[PDB]
Amino acid sequence: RAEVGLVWAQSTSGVIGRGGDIPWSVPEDLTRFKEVTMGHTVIMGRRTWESLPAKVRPLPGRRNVVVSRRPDFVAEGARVAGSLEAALAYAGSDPAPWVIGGAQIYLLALPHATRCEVTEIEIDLRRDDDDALAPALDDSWVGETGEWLASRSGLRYRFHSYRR
Ligand SMILES: NC(=O)C1=CN([C@@H]2O[C@H](COP(=O)(O)OP(=O)(O)OC[C@H]3O[C@@H](n4cnc5c(N)ncnc54)[C@H](OP(=O)(O)O)[C@@H]3O)[C@@H](O)[C@H]2O)C=CC1
Ligand SMILES: CCOc1ccc(OCC)c(NCc2cnc3nc(N)nc(N)c3c2C)c1
Repeated sequence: RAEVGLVWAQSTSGVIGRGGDIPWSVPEDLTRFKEVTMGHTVIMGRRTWESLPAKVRPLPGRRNVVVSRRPDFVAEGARVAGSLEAALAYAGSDPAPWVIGGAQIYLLALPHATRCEVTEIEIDLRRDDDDALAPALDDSWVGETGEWLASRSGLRYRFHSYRR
């Protein structure tokens, strides 16, 4: 009944995070992310929660769920869950909960997911051993890809939407 989605931005090289942060600024991607997730449950790993800017934590108008192995973790204004299955239970009757990162939580959620919304960013980031990486999609997914677009930031980006 519920369609579980994943939403992320990556470099063409597959990087989603570096130094505990996102290593670009593409406002158009932030706009997309906001539009995808407004009004829905958003599920995220503990590190992603801690990486959010304090002026958007918890994310407004969304039910925030934070996944940790530590049931005692305190996340003000969010629900803490000990597994993806527990996180999805907190979504309740939300028809389209979203998993919003990071690398570890995407891999946990991927086998439950039926939708992925991906932003690809043309930025010269050579992937390093400590980088947080995007999940790889297999042949079960079918996608449509939008045109490359020029950002007001100067970078080129494009949107992909995958379903199965
Ligand atoms: N470009 C993008 O679209 C986005 C990028 N980011 C970036 O990604 C990075 C964060 O990713 P990552 O470091 O992988 O961290 P995650 O956000 O995936 O958080 C990982 C944490 O999740 C919990 N966890 C992992 N596996 C399990 C499990 N099996 N059961 C219960 N809890 C589990 C643990 O919390 P605990 O240690 O408390 O037990 C672990 O430390 C940052 O750089 C961030 O900026 C984040 C979101 C989107
Ligand atoms: C509702 C506002 O959300 C955010 C605002 C600003 C932010 O950082 C500023 C440096 C945010 N950071 C996390 C974040 C940023 N961009 C993203 N882009 C995409 N496409 N998907 C995400 N999951 C995703 C996430 C989780 C999220």
